[PDB]
Amino acid sequence: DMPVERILEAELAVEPNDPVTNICQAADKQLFTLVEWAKRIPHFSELPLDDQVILLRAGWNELLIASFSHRSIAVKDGILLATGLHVHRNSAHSAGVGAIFDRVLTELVSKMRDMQMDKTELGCLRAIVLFNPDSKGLSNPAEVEALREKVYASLEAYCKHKYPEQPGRFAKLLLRLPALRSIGLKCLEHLFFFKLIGDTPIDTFLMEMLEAP
Amino acid sequence: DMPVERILEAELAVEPNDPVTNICQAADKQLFTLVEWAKRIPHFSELPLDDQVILLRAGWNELLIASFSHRSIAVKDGILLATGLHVHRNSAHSAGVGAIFDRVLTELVSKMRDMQMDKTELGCLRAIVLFNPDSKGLSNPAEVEALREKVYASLEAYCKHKYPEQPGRFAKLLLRLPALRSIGLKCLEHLFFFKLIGDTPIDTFLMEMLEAP
Amino acid sequence: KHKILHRLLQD
Amino acid sequence: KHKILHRLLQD
Ligand SMILES: C[C@H](CCC[C@@H](C)CC(=O)O)CC[C@H]1[C@@H](C)CC=CC1(C)C
Ligand SMILES: C[C@H](CCC[C@@H](C)CC(=O)O)CC[C@H]1[C@@H](C)CC=CC1(C)C
Repeated sequence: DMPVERILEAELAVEPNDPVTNICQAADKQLFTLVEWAKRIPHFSELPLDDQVILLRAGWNELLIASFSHRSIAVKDGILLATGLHVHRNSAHSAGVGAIFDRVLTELVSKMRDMQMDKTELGCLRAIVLFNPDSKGLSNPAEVEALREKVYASLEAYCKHKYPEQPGRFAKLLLRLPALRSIGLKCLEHLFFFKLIGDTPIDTFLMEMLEAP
Repeated sequence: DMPVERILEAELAVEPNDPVTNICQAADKQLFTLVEWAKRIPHFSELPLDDQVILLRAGWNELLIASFSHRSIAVKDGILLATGLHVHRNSAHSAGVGAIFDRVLTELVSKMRDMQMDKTELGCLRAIVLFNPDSKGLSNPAEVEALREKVYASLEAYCKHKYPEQPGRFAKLLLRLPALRSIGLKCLEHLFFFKLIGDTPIDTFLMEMLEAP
Repeated sequence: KHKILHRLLQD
Repeated sequence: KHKILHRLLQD
């Protein structure tokens, strides 16, 4: 009913001077791809359209950060954008965003790397993020909670079967979500500042995500 | 090595006009009690003193929010402070902090209530929060990560044994942590504003927690 | 309100 | 730096 194979298929289907400008341009492009990803997650497109909107508006930044982070696992001290460009921490630091960039590396990329988080696992974590029953305005929170439950049930089964010798693996994956939440919130604060101050071109879809609410 | 019984004992050992003023006064008082709690968590006092400081400075707000939230489980649409005072959502709304108060109720208290989160579970979640290996400046992150691992291992065992008919319970508990992280961050923003604007007396220990870094 | 997202999600 | 916390944690 929530087959990890479909979740993996979703990940696979979507696979590809100022670093802030380059990252923001890439985020705008990846927001289109994000919508196509979400549609491939079982039961998401059967939700009411307004709830699909709520979930993507609530989760886009965590979903995109998870994706580039896992893509960056083999990169030394940097990230790999979907555009193929590598951004090193030195460049982020020299642009005034070293602190948040270092959190990304230390709390997400290195940890994904250290445990060899696989694409099924990444896919499931993202699906958990997508199905966030705390998102405000949801027509039926319980339905989304139920979908989240089916995803983590499937993830645990996957982990226990694929990595039986690591009984804490499942918990380890779920315990990267508070870091992801914190990092996503900080990235949003930054984006709102770039918008306010005018220091960075912000493309239309990214801009829409920054619109009220 | 990380007995849930010791964790429960820690919880039990510590059990007790402007709602913002009343909440801040209570938070200041509970920060003293927090230190005494942390000392009762196995292996915490054996950490280097500087790391104990880092962990408590990084986690105090999430730890205090978890505590009042679980204390408030039987309260209708409000919270119960350690001072014994009940604060209703109507009062929070009329003080300009209704939004964050409602997140607390909807994302934490009601959810703790709905699943009947017990004190051992609360205690373990708080111990996970306390042992946050992502805290910056830690002399030995790996050691703290190891302690976090022992706590969640013990929690899962506890859950599987106490509630065998709820195989998703463990995941359900861990998946309240991203909400707790988000709510704690927002509460800090509020506190920094109250400090900036001068609208609320802030006592010495709370004030110290708001000091740099 | 959120016109790009709605359009992409429709179909 | 963080004088109250250090004092409470000591012993
Ligand atoms: C919130 C976005 C989403 C990024 C997704 C792309 C990397 C898309 C892709 O190429 O996979 C990143 C924001 C950060 C941060 C991480 C780098 C430094 C400052 C920001 C600019 C604030
Ligand atoms: C961060 C603190 C910690 C509270 C602990 C006490 C409730 C202690 C106790 O009595 O258990 C709460 C902060 C919030 C919020 C929740 C209520 C409305 C605005 C704030 C004032 C910003």
